[PDB]
Amino acid sequence: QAPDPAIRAALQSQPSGIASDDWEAAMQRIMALTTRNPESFRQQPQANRLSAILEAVVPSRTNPTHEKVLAIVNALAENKAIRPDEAGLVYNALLERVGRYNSTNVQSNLDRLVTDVREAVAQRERFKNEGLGSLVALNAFLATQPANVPRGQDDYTNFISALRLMVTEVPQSEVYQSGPDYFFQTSRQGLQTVNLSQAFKNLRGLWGVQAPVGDRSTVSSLLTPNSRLLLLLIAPFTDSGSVNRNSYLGHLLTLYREAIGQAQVDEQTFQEITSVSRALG
Amino acid sequence: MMPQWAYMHIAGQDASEYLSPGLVQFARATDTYFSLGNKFRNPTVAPTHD
Amino acid sequence: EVPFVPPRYMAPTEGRNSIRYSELAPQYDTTRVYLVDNKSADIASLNYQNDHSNFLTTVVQNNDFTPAEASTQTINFDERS
Amino acid sequence: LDMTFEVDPMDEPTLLYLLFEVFDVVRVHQPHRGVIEAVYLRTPFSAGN
Amino acid sequence: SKEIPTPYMWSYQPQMGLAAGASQDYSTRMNWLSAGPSMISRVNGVRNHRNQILLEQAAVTSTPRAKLNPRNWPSTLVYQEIPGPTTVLLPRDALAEVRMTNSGVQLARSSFTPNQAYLTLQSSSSEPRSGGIGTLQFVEEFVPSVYFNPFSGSPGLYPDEFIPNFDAVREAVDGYD
Repeated sequence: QAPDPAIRAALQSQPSGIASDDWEAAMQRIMALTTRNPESFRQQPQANRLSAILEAVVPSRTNPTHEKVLAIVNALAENKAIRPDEAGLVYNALLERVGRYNSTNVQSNLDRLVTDVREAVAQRERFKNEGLGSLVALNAFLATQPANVPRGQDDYTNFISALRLMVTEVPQSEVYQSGPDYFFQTSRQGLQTVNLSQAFKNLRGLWGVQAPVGDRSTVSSLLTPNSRLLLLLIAPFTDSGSVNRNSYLGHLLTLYREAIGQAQVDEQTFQEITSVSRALG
Repeated sequence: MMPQWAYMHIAGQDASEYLSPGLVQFARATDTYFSLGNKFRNPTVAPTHD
Repeated sequence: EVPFVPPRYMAPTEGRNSIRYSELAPQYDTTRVYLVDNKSADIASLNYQNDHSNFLTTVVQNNDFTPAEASTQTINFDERS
Repeated sequence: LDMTFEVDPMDEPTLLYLLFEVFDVVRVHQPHRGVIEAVYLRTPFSAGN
Repeated sequence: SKEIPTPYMWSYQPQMGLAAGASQDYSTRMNWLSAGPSMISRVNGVRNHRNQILLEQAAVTSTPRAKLNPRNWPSTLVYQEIPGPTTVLLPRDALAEVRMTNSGVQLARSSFTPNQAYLTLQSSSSEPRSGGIGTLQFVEEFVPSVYFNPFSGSPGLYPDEFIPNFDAVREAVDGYD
């Protein structure tokens, strides 16, 4: 995950050993309460055994502002609001800004804001993992061509359901895209297998047309490879309404469900067959 | 004849239709500094039969 | 129990008593501004039709700016006071 | 900033004229019937508020 | 065209064992500019059939991975040579030779003593290798990539590691400077 921004501020702005913050532990070095080594503080030279007692009995007061602001800047960098190389001049720009107008009011709403940016950073990784930015884009695409109005059969409803299901499931965040004009599904973020989904202008006239089963090479064998790719991509989400004779589209789905099956059982038997991988036959 | 003419861009699709949409976006976004428009053919077919 | 140690804070640098100028730090509470017959030809370019009973001068005295260059700048007290 | 201009010699005294290009701007407020309040700025080469 | 794309051909970097980007198969292609509609359709069908066998072969032979062309390979994904144990047979009953020579004899399975010993050694390297990969793994990975609707998404999701000087660790391109 992306870390806690306030931890990553404190970790780079604060004392590495004992501070004038962790008073409770300093008063167990002093008083010999520390169960792991009681007599350690008793053996310090007077030169630092005595000044440590002073800072514990009358603590130094400090200004917390730089730790508040840096816990914002680290958050802005992680949320990608700013380039990481801007963090020194964004830190400075905020430090002068909040010092110029400094007050007890400002100091409180910096504190409010440090909690807010810490939560916003935790929320942003959820908002990338949940894929919602893709599910909204799919739900926008489904407004673009006749929703709930097929012609030859309503297996169109099952196929639309398989898109929503797939784009909810697939955890590399299959990206639905508005394009410049047409809507696209990218699948995996490395894009090799992108479908232009507004080019399911094929898969319009084909709902209900029965399979010409004896030979796939025939008059109605129309589909563009972009459309065959969409069928091959959704295939592991599709038994509902697609059984062979229900359409040529049903037949393609019954072949591609099993072609994916074949690919992953041939992987399971390839990674077996390649056992030696080196000369021995 | 037609794939020859659709491949040499004498007929068929516009540059706004055959180019990958990333390039079409890049073109629009940089067109006031460095203009890529003059580098792609747009066909303009006449209306034929009616 | 543990001791309570309240925080220190920086007084606001454009506070209600700040006395600002563009090229340097803000002064606070009081200063001096001086209205004196600066003779040099740069400011003499404003003296030409005048005499010491009615004259234009520069109050801005940042010594790396020539008096002409400095003359267009500004001293700028806090508007809340 | 340093600038060195090399120029052709002339028999008469002349001036190099420089324009440091800048944002010289004003904003004007009119909150009551009797008044007008102007805020000036000049971003490089400033002259205050 | 966007539906019958030409495959991207991955290159190899022998020092590293990493894929040096890719470019289309600009060196296996048939000129159809003097064919007619039926002859051209067979050229397309013959290229579609190719695009299928590439997508199929990648599914059967590739480690499934989130990042395309990773710049380091875990020791579990690399092919180690794992040679079996070495058993040596020791030339001397060394304890018998000291008691023998202390009694005054001199020397040049050793007939005065029956003893032998066989000593077995690990043979394989003491930590599993990780790094890049060898040419035999590289060709079972990195099958040609068929990019449909190429360059359609947002920048920052293009297949940038096709680019032969992209520094994939940090989304920047390796200059001369």
